[PDB]
Amino acid sequence: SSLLDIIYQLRQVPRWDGSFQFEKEDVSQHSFSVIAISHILCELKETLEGKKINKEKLLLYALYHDVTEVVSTHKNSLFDNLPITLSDTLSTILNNNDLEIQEIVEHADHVDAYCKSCIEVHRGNKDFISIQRSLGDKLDNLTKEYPYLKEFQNLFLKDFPLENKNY
Amino acid sequence: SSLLDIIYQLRQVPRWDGSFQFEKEDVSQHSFSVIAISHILCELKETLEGKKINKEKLLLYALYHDVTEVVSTHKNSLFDNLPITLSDTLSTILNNNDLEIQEIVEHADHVDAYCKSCIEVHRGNKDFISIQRSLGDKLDNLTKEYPYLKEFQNLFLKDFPLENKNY
Ligand SMILES: [Mg+2]
Ligand SMILES: [Mg+2]
Repeated sequence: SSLLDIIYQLRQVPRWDGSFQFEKEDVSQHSFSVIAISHILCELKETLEGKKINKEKLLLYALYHDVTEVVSTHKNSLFDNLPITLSDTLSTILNNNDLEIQEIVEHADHVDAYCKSCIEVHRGNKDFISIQRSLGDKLDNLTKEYPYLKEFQNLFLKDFPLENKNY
Repeated sequence: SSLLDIIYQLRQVPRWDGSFQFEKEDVSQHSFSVIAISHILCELKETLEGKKINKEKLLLYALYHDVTEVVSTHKNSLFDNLPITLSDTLSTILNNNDLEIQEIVEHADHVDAYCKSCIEVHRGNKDFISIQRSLGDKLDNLTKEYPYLKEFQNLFLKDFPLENKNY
């Protein structure tokens, strides 16, 4: 199985190609943030909409949401010699039809892109100012239709990144 | 809350300090791999030991297993303005007493360190040969006591990284 190789190969897939970055990020760093953001968004959505979401399937889907970018950058070798318990879980993630999980991860993906733009602008990267504005405007519109995104915005995105890191 | 800031700040925490690396890895890349390895190990352990493990708590624990390294490198600002649903989940991860989850993540942590050594040696880094041998010897001993680690070894660690990436 090439599954473990693909997990580490994601470090070789860059993002934001064509734009100058003070910090070049890869898909593994991006997917790490999307997992964490997906879980936070899901907890907020659970309380606001009065529900419980299966966070196992959500976190696993966010974990592999850009796994196809090892081929197409930014499916038969995965299951080779793979046991039935791993192939079933991998098939459920790869052939997901849970629209709510897809929506949360898509929102988390947009939040991460906006966070990346905030960090670059914070570093002094004027080339990301227009990217931050477009991603921020689209995010503001999403907060009008998804209350859990507005809650996330009020909790973290009002001062990001932190002025003084007092942990 | 500094939670989101800390998630991205983990990119600034290096690993393997004092050793030459062809690819300097950070804690976010490392934690991404540990999450994926923890889930794979858990599925194998479930089938071999005849059980079901709560993968939500496992994945979340692996997600934040090195979150304390934003201060100590390689707790009151986290809960500031944090809602009760997020503080409870964060407290459960930070104050975990599930010994099985801790053991799986500790094993996944050792597997990732060995995988990193394999990649560096594969790149041609002779300085990681002795590290790979020590990590490999300790892993071989663990396979004698934990059958799910031996299964993982047979599935992925016999040819890692892949000679020819045929995806
Ligand atoms: Mg993505
Ligand atoms: Mg670790």
